Amino acid sequence: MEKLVQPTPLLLSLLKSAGAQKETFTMKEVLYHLGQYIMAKQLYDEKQQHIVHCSNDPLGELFGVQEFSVKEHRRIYAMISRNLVS
Ligand SMILES: CC1=N[C@@](C)(c2ccc(Cl)cc2)[C@@](C)(c2ccc(Cl)cc2)N1C(=O)N1CCN(CCCS(C)(=O)=O)CC1
Repeated sequence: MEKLVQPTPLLLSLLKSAGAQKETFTMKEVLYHLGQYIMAKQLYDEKQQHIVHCSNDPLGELFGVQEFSVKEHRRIYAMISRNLVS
């Protein structure tokens, strides 16, 4: 079986805000809902479509960054791991 992960309170609140309805997830599911949140809040750069702007959004505090690229997968996994129950 795939390992299920357990978001800490802030990340959990974001994921539910995007439509998640449980407390544990596969990493694929966490990433899906995070992607939905980003799309819904229109955080993508208009011209460089892989760039996500967080400086005006609570996601910035959650991840601890001002911008990131969706191509930086190791970085995104790291940002999520800091917000999982160990
Ligand atoms: C762009 C994109 N890549 C994904 C698959 C991704 C999977 C894993 C990892 Cl580590 C990183 C990225 C994902 C799911 C995502 C997931 C999490 C985050 Cl933080 C951002 C994006 N994603 C996504 O949600 N979207 C939103 C933007 N859409 C843009 C479509 C427009 S077009 C012209 O390209 O058809 C499609 C992809």
